[PDB]
Amino acid sequence: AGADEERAETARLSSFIGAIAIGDLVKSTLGPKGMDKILLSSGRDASLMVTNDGATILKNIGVDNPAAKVLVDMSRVQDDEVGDGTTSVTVLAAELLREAESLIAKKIHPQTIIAGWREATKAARQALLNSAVDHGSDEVKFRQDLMNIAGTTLSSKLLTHHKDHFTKLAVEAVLRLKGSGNLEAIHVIKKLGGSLADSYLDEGFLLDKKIGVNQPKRIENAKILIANTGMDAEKEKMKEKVERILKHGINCFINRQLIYNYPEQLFGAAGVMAIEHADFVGVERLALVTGGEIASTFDHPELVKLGSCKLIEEVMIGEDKLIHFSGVALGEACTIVLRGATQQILDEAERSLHDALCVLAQTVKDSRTVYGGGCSEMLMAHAVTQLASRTPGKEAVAMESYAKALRMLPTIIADNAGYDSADLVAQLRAAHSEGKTTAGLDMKEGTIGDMSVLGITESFQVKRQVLLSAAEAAEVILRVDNIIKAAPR
Amino acid sequence: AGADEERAETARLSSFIGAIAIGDLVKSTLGPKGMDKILLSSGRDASLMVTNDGATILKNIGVDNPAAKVLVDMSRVQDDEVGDGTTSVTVLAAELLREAESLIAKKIHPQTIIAGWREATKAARQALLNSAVDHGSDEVKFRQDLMNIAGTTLSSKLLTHHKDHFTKLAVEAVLRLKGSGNLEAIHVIKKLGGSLADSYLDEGFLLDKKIGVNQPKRIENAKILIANTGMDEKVERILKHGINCFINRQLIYNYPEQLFGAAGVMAIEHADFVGVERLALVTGGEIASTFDHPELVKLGSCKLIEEVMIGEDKLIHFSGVALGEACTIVLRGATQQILDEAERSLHDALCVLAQTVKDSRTVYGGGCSEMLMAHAVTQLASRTPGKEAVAMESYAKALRMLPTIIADNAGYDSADLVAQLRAAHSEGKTTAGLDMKEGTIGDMSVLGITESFQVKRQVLLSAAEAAEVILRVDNIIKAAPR
Amino acid sequence: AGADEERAETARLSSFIGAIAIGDLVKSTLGPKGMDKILLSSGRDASLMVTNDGATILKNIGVDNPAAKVLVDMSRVQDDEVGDGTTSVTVLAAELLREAESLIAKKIHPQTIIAGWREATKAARQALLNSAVDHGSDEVKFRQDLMNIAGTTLSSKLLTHHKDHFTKLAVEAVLRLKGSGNLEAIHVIKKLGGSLADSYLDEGFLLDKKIGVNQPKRIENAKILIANTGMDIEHAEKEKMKEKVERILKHGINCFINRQLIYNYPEQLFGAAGVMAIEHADFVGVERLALVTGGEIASTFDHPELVKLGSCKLIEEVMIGEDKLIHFSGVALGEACTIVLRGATQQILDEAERSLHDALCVLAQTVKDSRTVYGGGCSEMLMAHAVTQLASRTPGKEAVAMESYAKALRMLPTIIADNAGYDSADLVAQLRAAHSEGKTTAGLDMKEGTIGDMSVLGITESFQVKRQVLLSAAEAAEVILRVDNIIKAAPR
Repeated sequence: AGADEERAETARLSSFIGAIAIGDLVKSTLGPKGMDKILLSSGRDASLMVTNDGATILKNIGVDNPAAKVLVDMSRVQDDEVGDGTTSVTVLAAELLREAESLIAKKIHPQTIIAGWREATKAARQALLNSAVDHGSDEVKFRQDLMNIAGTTLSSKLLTHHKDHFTKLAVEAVLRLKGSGNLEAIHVIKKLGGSLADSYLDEGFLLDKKIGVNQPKRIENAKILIANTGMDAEKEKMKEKVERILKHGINCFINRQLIYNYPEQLFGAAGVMAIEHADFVGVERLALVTGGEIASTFDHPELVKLGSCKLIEEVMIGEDKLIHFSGVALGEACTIVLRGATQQILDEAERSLHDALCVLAQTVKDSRTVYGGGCSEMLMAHAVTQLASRTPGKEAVAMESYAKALRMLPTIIADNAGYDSADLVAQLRAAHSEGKTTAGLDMKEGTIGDMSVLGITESFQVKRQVLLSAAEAAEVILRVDNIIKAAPR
Repeated sequence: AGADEERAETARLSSFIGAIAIGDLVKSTLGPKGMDKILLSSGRDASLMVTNDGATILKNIGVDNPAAKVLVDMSRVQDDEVGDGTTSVTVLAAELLREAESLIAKKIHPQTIIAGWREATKAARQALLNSAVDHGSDEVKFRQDLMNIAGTTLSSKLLTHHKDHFTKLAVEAVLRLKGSGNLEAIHVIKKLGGSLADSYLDEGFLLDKKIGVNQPKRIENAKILIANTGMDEKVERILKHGINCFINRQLIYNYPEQLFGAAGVMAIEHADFVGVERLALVTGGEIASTFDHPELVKLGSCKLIEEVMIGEDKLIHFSGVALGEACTIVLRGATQQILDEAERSLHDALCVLAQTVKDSRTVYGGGCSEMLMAHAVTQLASRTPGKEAVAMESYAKALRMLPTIIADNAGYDSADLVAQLRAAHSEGKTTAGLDMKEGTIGDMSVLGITESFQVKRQVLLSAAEAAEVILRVDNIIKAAPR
Repeated sequence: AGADEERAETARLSSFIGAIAIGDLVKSTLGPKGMDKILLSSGRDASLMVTNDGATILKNIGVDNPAAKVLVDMSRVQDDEVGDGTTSVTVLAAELLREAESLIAKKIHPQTIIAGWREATKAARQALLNSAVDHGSDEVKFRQDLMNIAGTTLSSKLLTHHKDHFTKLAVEAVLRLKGSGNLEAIHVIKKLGGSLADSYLDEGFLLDKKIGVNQPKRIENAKILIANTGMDIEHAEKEKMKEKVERILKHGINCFINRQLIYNYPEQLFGAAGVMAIEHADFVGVERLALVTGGEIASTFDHPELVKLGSCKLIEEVMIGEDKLIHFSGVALGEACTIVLRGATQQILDEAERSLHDALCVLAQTVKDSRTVYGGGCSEMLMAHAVTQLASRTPGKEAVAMESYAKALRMLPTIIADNAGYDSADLVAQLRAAHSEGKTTAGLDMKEGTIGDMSVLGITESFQVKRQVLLSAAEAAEVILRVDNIIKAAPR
């Protein structure tokens, strides 16, 4: 008959239900002992996908009408900002909705209560001044570079047997990236072949193509040629390419498409390595790296093109054949390569590096971090309980509810571990209350322990953005009472 | 039929439903501007009954199968010990059940949570000590004797125009009681007569019975005779003793009646047993059996027994008891719905402040006690280990509703009230509380409203044990209306 | 949004039902006494098919909605390593699910229980150390080459009267193949027409194709040509003809094998030359054969002489009781050989195809491992006695999960006895007393109805079959229970 209409308490309920459904699935995926989840869907799915990253799975699908997709969409902007470690920001937003049950008892104006969000700003910043944070990584740093936050991101993920080693590698990659440049030229790829190292580092850019079985194994003081057009009377074509080639000393040719067979015989004898159907996206990054070139007709060699002469070679990774470009003069652009166990757990690493590279970039800019494993959450909770009573009252109603929202974070960490959640809460509050910031939830123990020995740390950046953002994501939904007058029909 | 057994959610549900149904009706009653309700029942009641006092209506009727009657039955023992004034204890027990729906999320063991009840006992003792109570009320006292708690008990009642004066009088009655002997021998009745005072204080015991048309009008240096067995030998035993009055708890045979008139002895036909039992303690007692009962077996006090006119109608008074352990109270009323209410109020008044001289401790009224207690209970949950804390912290916000109910009956918006209330209590001023006449927060002490320390200690334990018996135990349930 | 969302208990139920549904049909299959079972379906299913192999029927059809096909698919990779014996891996994986009902009562994180599988690895390798393991195959081996495990694999099979004889033959085949990296070029099929042997051994590799009715009847010291590209105005055609004849002649070419369609013109040429060619030869046959011959490089018609490697002994078309088949033989390599099965002509004949897969993998393993364990469930009861101690030994959560895994082993003795035709209850306790005492040889005797000496029977299971099954069962069960979501992901 018309538009979707909900009034008073019913409008509140739709938002309320969406938050509870998401929280139970996400809880098992938090901190150093999370659970892998496999998802099955019909049509245009073709099977099951398993994601250990909460943000990636929510973005992909809009299962039903109940509002949550827009809230979910927001987490990605956060991902660019800092994004991860462990997924948990979504869970905290969900918790605040449980409170609205006691609100009906309040019975007057729900938006006056919204002052809690005003309060949230005051409560949020008490964690952004208080704690113990850390002494931030000064720059490059020999051993404080990793085996810390990256490991924690990994710990919720099972592959952390071989994988924690990979995580250690990521900081080295960020160090070259470090300073004023921001994020550019990082694409990193993985393979179906297993090796103990499970990762190779490249000075320049990494591809995955071979000229053919024949051709010189290694090229040095290399000249690089990039052609927009394909190589696809015939002898005349052959000759133009060879005469221009020999004078230059051309060491490598890269073409973004199919390549005609005659050129291939020529390149092998000359001592020149060529690449068939190189993807266009890889090529654009390479141009910035080598100083660039103008890609025209076979006239394209000589001065219309600029070449970087350090080291280009093709080596066998272990199973799959790849080609290594390195020693770029520009230095601005670099490439990371990962190896793995070989199943799906490995593809997880594909998921992990994208998340890991950006967080580290923020780590150098922030120069501040906080203890992980929920150590940060309990300390703040002790401080916030005191605050509600102290404020006059309108302020107090609002302030106290926010404070108890912090409490199940310890619970969520412990619950996914496989230990009794209430028991965990009892011991945890006492250690934080005493004054030890290092102490936190230890999932491996089943109780609590020293977070620092683990080396688990969370970026200072994740805590400031979540606190301000959580209030805003929750506030929009709660602030508006009754939604009516819309449907197209 | 017969016995029943209960399953997971349904068992909890039966207890859960009982608490919510009773909370709403009792809710209007609390506070100075509470309102009366009238109930009619299924053929054993005879008519419409209106009771301002929450406890009286619940005791009289066992409406349905759900566990509530045993919870309800307990409130009267509380009344005996102290719990009266305004009904609040039942309300307090009832919202603890709401927390249980939240508790389903708490997937572990509900009984573990139960450990919270003596944690709560710690909370009761945490509450007691941590809250400035009072330092006044030395004994008898010129002005702190009342114009305090009785007035608040009365405040929830409309009568408080002429009636607040009556409440002040109640303390004089306790003043004569203080000493060694306990709380006993208090009886109150009302009469048809208009007066601004609306009461008189009487020294002796009030009774209203007469032997017959003939007999001496007044007896002097009276001896009292009590017989367990009915009249349905007497002169010979009587003359030697010098008996002046005979009291029998039952029907009296006609033949002896002629004898008593000529002798000059006043007898009482069908005297009620409750007055008689008290009397035995009063007169030194007697051994009540068959007609052998006279002389030494019985002891009789002997000041004066006479029939006196009390303003209007004629009444008989027993006074001048040698023992000194028992007394009686008589009230005269203008007549209205609220005067026999004094029956309700005096019974309650006696327990509230007799207790007050014994305690030497009281707390500020008008909800001053509840917000302060709420302020310090929140810290305590955090102070205690965390799973203990989860149960303890839920208890702490429970106290929040009392401030809201006090204000709500006043006529002022509840949201604003909660807000202004907490800031004054948090600051450290115990005297400050909810001033309903203001609609805001004010000085409770100026009002003169104070609560007996026992009402607060006793309510806490009574609520804890009563709440504990629910969540714990199965065997009940509810079905359909009327 | 056709996504399937499963909730805690419901999530177990889909999988729980899938495990129970498959368990009953597979159960009758195990032991010396088994049930044949045939299935009929509408739409591109002309007639009933009989499966004495739990694995074969499960792979062919994905009958219902509930997840189990991937679990089912996995059993075949097992088949490559060891496979057969009797179908027990699926049964054991399913039995673990039934005590999960007990787990709801426990009412804690289900994943905590998962520690039992790690516990299972301990149990899995104690299937080792609890065996004195035969002592010495001695490679090749005179008398105990077979009349052992193959017989057990076939004991459940209906054909055990005549067929136990062909099972015996299978080990001779493995002996030829020694250099025990299981199988290269081992291809055997069932053939029509009866014989007492019900099987024949060919020194070479079989096939089922002919060039044409005309051509020389047979070839000697034959050279083999294999072409990737097909043989597929007249004067232009003749040149194509000439290239093929001019260089074919120098070699002395006796046989040509091409995988795909063959052009008609060369066919006349081959007959006069004295060369036998094969039209549309199957690719799978061709490279295994190539391993046998010495591996050629297949290019364009330049392919003759050296770029082709031809082994020469005897290539001929030989009448085999029935039809008439093409046989390649006398391979120099010796590494790869072919066994040809024959039968009366029974659906049960199709049994041999199953049996073959079963025969090849276990025997190859038996020679490399030089270790094996007693069959008939001897291994299973002994392991069960040890695991009971483990449950009591470990505190709290670990004992509950370890204990449940331990009782799972108890059911296998019951299934072994149940298919026998004897009372299962009596069998279980008598069995436990002999294993507890310390006799590894003692085990379930299905014909006996009671417990007996397994070694006399000759039934033994490869050391690999026991270590891998136990690890595999754990992983198969873990993929479901371990993960509590199963929802969303795919734009639409």
